[PDB]
Amino acid sequence: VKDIRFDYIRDRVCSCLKVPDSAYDKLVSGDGRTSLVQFMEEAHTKRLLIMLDGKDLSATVKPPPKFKKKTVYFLKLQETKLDNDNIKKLVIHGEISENPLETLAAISQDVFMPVLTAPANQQGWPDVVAKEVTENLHKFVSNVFVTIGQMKGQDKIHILESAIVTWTKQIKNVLKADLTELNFWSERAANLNSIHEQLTSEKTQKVVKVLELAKSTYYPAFQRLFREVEAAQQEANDNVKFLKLVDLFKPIMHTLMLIWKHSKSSSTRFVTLMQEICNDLIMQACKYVPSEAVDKLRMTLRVLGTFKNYYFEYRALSMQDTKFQNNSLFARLDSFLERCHDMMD
Amino acid sequence: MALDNRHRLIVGKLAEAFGLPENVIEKTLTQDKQAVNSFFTPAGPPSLVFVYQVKEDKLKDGSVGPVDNKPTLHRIGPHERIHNSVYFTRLNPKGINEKTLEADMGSGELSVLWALENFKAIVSDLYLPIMQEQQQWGKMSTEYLEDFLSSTAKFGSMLTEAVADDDTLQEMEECLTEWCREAELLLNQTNKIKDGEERGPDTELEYWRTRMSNFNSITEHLKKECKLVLGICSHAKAYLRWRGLDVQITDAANESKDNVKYLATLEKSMEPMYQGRVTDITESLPALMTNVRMMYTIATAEHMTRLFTKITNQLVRRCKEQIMEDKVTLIGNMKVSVELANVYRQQYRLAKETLAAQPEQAIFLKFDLSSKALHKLIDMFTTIHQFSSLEQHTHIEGLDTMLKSLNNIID
Repeated sequence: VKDIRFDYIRDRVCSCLKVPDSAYDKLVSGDGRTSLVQFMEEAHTKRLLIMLDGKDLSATVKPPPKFKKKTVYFLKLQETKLDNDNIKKLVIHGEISENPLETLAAISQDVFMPVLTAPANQQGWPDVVAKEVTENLHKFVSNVFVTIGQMKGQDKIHILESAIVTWTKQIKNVLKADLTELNFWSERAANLNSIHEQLTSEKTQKVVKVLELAKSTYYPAFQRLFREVEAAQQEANDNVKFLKLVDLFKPIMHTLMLIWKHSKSSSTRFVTLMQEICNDLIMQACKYVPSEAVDKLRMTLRVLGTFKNYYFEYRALSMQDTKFQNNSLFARLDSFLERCHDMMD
Repeated sequence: MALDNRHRLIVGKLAEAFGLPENVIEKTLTQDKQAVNSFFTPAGPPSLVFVYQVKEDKLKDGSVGPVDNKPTLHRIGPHERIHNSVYFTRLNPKGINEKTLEADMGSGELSVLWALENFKAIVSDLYLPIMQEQQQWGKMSTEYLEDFLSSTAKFGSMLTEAVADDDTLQEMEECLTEWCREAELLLNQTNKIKDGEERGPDTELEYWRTRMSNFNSITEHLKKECKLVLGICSHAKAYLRWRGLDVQITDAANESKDNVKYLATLEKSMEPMYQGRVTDITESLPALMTNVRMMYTIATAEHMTRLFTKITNQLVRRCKEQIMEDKVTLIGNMKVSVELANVYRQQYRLAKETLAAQPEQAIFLKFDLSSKALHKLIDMFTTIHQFSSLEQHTHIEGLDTMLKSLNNIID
C-alpha cells in the first residue's frame, strides 16, 4: 500500500522539519503529495529534495540562497514501495545542512574515510584498487579543500606515492598563482606570501624531510619552485610599499609626475600600461563632462588635455635633466582628441 | 556548548529513525560522557557516531530493537554488513548550543546493504544540482570540476563492477569441477577479443578492467572456505590441476596488473582525439608518441596489434564523421584529413627510425585506402570548383547548354 510509505515519510518529515503545525496540509495538498505518489510509482525516479526554510517547507530540487535552510533527500531504492517487504528501512533517508561545500569538506575528512579503511580491511579490494581508491580519495580531499577558500580568500612506496602526488597537484595550483594594476599587484603580494608560509610551515617541512627519506628526483624540482616563490614574493611586497571638477585637481597630476619622479629614481612595460590606465581615466572624465556653450566646455576639455601633454613633456625634460610611450599616449589620447575636435568644430 | 541538549536531540532523532525510544539510546549516549562533552564542545572528535548492529532479525523490521547487540558510539562510522549508522558530524568549529542541531548534524542513516549503492548515491547521484547551481551562481572555478564528477562516475562504474566419507566426497566433486572449468575458461580471455570490426582503443582498457574484476572475484571466492579445508583433508583428484591452475593464475594476474597500470598511464594524452576537432590530433600526436615510445622501452604482439589497429580505427572514425555533416568547406576538410594521415605515418616512420637507431600492416591497409579515396575525391572537387566560376555568367550568348553538359557530368 501507499499508506505505510506515506505515513512513514510524514513521521520522518515531522522529525526532520521540526515545525509543529498542520502545514503539511498547507503545502503538500497542492502539487506535493501528487508529486510524491508519482515519484514512488514511476520508473527511473531516484531523487527528491525537501528544503526547510526555518519553519517553511518546499518539496523541490532547486536550492535557494535563503539562510537557515535545511535539506532532506528521499530515494526509494526500489521502483515502488513494497507491501510485502518492509519499507521502514529506506535506503536513502538523508537530512543535511544549509551550506553544501562545508558539508562535503566535513564528510570528506570525517565520516567516509571508514569506507576507505574498513572495506579495504575486509573482502573485495586487497589489490591495486585499494591504492587507487586511497590516492583518489586523497584527490577528493585536496580538491574540496582548495576550491573552497582559495576562491574566496611495500608501505613505503605507496606512502611516497600519496605524499608526492599531493604536491604534484598543489604545485600545479601554485603555478596557476603565478584600478586593475594596483589591486592586481596587491593581491599578488598577499596571495604569494600566504602560499609562501603555506610552504615553509611545520607539517610541510616534515613532509619534505619524510620524502627526503627517499631522495629520488622530485625534491630538486620543489627546490627550484620555491626559488620561484621567494623573489616574486619580496619584489611584489616592495612595489606594494611604493604604490602607497578636475580643474581643481590638476595639482594632483604634479603628484603623479612626482610619483614617476620618485619611483623610477621598476620595469618599463607596466609603466607604459599605467599611463594607459591614466588615459582611460581621462577618457572617463571627458565623457563625464558631456549650441554655444558646447564650445566653451570643449575649450575647458582641451585645456585640461594640454596640461596633460605639457606635464608629459615636463617629465621628459626633467628626465633629460634628472620613447615608445609618446606613441602610446598619442594613440589613445589623440584618438579621443580627434573624436571631439570633429564634434567641437 | 550544552552536552545534554544535543545528546537528547540525537536521542530523539536516532529514536525516530531507529525506534529505540529512551532507555539504551540515552544510556549509550549518556555513557562515557567525558567524550560526549569532548566531541560537542572541545577538540579531538569531529563526530560521535552511534552505530547499532543486530543479531536476530538481521535488522530487517527496523521498527525497534533490543540492545543485546553491541552498539558503538565510536568516533569512526565504519561500513560493515551489519550495523546501521548515525554520525552527526557537526558543522561548527566550536559546538554552539544556541544553533539548532538538525541544521548542522546530518543523520547517518544507512541501508544495511553494502558499499555499492549508498555511497555512489550520496556522491554522484544526489548532489548533481547545487554545484551546478553554484556553477550558475558566479564561479570561475568551473574548470576540472566536470571531470572531477566524471571521476565520481568512474567510482560508480567500478563499485558497480566489483561489488556485484561419502558425503564429503560428494561435496568435493560438487564444488571443484565447476570452479576449475570456470578458471580454465577465464584463462582464455585473450582469444575471444581478436575479431573483425572498426573498434576503439578505450575498449582495450575496458577489456583489461574486466579481466581485473573477474580475477579479483575468483581469487576472493576461493579465499565455502570449508571446501578448501576439505581439499586439504582430501589430498589423500583436482589438486594437480589446482596447482597448475594456480601457477597459470599468478602469471596471468601479474601480467594483467602491469598491463593495466601502464595502459592507464596512456589515457590522459590519447583522450583529446576521441571527441575533439580534427586539427587538434595533429598537435596531440607528438605527445602520443612520447607516451608510446617510453612504454615500449619496458614491455608485445598483443600491444602492437590491438593498440595500433584500434587507434587507427578511431582516427578513421573521427575524420570520416567530422567531414560528414559546401565546396570550399569540404575541400578544406579533405586537405586537413589527408595532412592528419600524412603526419601520423610520418611520425610513425620517424618512430621506426629511432627504434632502429638506439639499441606496419594496419597502417598500410587502413590509411592507404583512406588516402587514395580522399585524393580521388579532392581532385574531383577541385576540378568542379574550378569549373564552378562559369555558373552565373548566363547572359553571354554561348554559355547556355554548355553548363547543362557540365550539369549532367555532375549529376
